[PDB]
Amino acid sequence: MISLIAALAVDRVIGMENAMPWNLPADLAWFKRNTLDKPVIMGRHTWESIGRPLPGRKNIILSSQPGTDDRVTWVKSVDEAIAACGDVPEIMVIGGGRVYEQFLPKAQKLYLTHIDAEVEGDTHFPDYEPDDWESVFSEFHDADAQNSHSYCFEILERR
Ligand SMILES: NC(=O)C1=CN([C@@H]2O[C@H](COP(=O)(O)OP(=O)(O)OC[C@H]3O[C@@H](n4cnc5c(N)ncnc54)[C@H](OP(=O)(O)O)[C@@H]3O)[C@@H](O)[C@H]2O)C=CC1
Ligand SMILES: C[C@H]1CCc2c(N)nc(N)nc2C1
Ligand SMILES: [Ca+2]
Ligand SMILES: [Ca+2]
Ligand SMILES: [Cl-]
Repeated sequence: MISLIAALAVDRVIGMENAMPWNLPADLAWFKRNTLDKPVIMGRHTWESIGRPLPGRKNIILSSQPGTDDRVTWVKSVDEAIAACGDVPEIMVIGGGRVYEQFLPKAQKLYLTHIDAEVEGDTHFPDYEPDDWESVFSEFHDADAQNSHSYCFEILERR
């Protein structure tokens, strides 16, 4: 099973100048709980954006060029990335926009954080067909002293 996990601001904006411009510790905890002990696939720009390996997860980086860090696994295609995960119950695709576009048709599950934030970005999550996905989990949260926006954690399953 292939899953995508992403935090979406308004208009499906997911990034700006290689950053995710919002401060939501509750999203980092959600991201951590849903990806720990599962292989994570990311594009080279997301690898550079995160800046270091994610502990407790096999890190697989997509790049058309050779790798530049042996603390992680480097791959040159979507099928090679999936193969490098091995026989596991769930693969987590963690970004960015270009990597999401390629794995979306292969994915069975979406873990989305809908953030009520206005962000002028340069990266978007794919324009997924709403008819093809069913909501199986939704939990809304109002902003608090630690999280500057209201946000909703949603899990979608391919119909
Ligand atoms: N809000 C959220 O949940 C998240 C947001 N982001 C944001 O997304 C942005 C990064 O996204 P984006 O710019 O689209 O870049 P990506 O992170 O998707 O990386 C794209 C790079 O990955 C490599 N790649 C992708 N597909 C393949 C393939 N099939 N075969 C070989 N190599 C491949 C290429 O590297 P090369 O050029 O070396 O060939 C390409 O340039 C940042 O702003 C980041 O902050 C990222 C993760 C989560
Ligand atoms: C630290 C970043 C890493 C990538 C990521 C993602 N793919 N999905 C969600 N909901 N949050 C994050 C936080
Ligand atoms: Ca193979
Ligand atoms: Ca807001
Ligand atoms: Cl984490």
